[PDB]
Amino acid sequence: PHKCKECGKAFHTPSQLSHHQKLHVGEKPYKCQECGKAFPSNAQLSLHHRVHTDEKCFECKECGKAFMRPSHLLRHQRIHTGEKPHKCKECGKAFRYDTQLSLHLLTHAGARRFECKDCDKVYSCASQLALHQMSHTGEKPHKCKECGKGFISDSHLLRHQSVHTGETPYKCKECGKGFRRGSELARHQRAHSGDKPYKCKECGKSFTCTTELFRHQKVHTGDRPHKCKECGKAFIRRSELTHHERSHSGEKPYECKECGKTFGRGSELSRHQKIHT
DNA sequence: GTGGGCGTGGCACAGGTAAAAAGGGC
DNA sequence: GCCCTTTTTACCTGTGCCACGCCCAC
Ligand SMILES: [Mg+2]
Ligand SMILES: [Zn+2]
Ligand SMILES: [Zn+2]
Ligand SMILES: [Zn+2]
Ligand SMILES: [Zn+2]
Ligand SMILES: [Zn+2]
Ligand SMILES: [Zn+2]
Ligand SMILES: [Zn+2]
Ligand SMILES: [Zn+2]
Ligand SMILES: [Zn+2]
Ligand SMILES: [Zn+2]
Repeated sequence: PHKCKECGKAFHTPSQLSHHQKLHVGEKPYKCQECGKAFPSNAQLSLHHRVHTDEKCFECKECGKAFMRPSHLLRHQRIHTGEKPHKCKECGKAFRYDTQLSLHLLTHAGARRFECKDCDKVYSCASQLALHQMSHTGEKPHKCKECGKGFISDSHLLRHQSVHTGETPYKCKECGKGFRRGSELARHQRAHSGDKPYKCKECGKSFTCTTELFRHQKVHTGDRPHKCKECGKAFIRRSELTHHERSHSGEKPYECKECGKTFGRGSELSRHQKIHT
């Protein structure tokens, strides 16, 4: 047939596009209790909620979000039309937002520069400079009630609550497991299909996501940051050194309940215990 | 032949800044 | 609508758990 609206990937068959559109369904757990439309975050659902309010608003037809001013909606719609109406009058490069062009202008001469007093950061307006300057005074206005940790925004504070709640709203339809982030469900669903889009130029191995590719590459790079102060051996990961440190005291903290043998790391004990079972 | 030390794979994850995107006085 | 302000999401990379393949001691 053709492609998808959300992702846009071509499809040989219609049944392939439909079995693919169903993957978006798991990524959007915030469903409107009045019309069913679903969204990846409560913030975005709240944008959609305005269509059910008697107050005027301006809905985008293509994804059901609405705004309190027509100018907001029209600017927003450029995400769908792909228009880049703000052109650098000097080098010609085109951007979707005036805010993007403003930042880009610092790369050319004569821009208005908002330089940090205390480091080499520079910004295009005072509000951005001001927000950055909080990182020098240490002010983090949004504080977590459970642990006290401070955050730059209520969004970041919201996101961090996952450590206390364990909530996993993003559900896999094939196996049922839940995830804290839609991006991890996406990665998980790539693992189901063997869809490994990130490839290592040196050996060719493919991975489902950037972080697994990145750590893998350290084997080729020799990048072993954790060094043992006692014997000088280096490792890729903090927890190998941690286990190595143990190797020095000879502490085998894992013992088999059935036969009494002891092990240095839990995955040797765990492997050992399937000999019984 | 077997089992376990060893390094690294697979996985679900946090929290930082960069970037995108919504908000608003007039 | 301009001109920013303010909020929300993307991108990045280190993390610890157990699993897996390799290999040598036994
Ligand atoms: Mg400076
Ligand atoms: Zn799609
Ligand atoms: Zn609705
Ligand atoms: Zn839209
Ligand atoms: Zn330019
Ligand atoms: Zn600074
Ligand atoms: Zn907390
Ligand atoms: Zn699954
Ligand atoms: Zn490689
Ligand atoms: Zn050592
Ligand atoms: Zn045992």
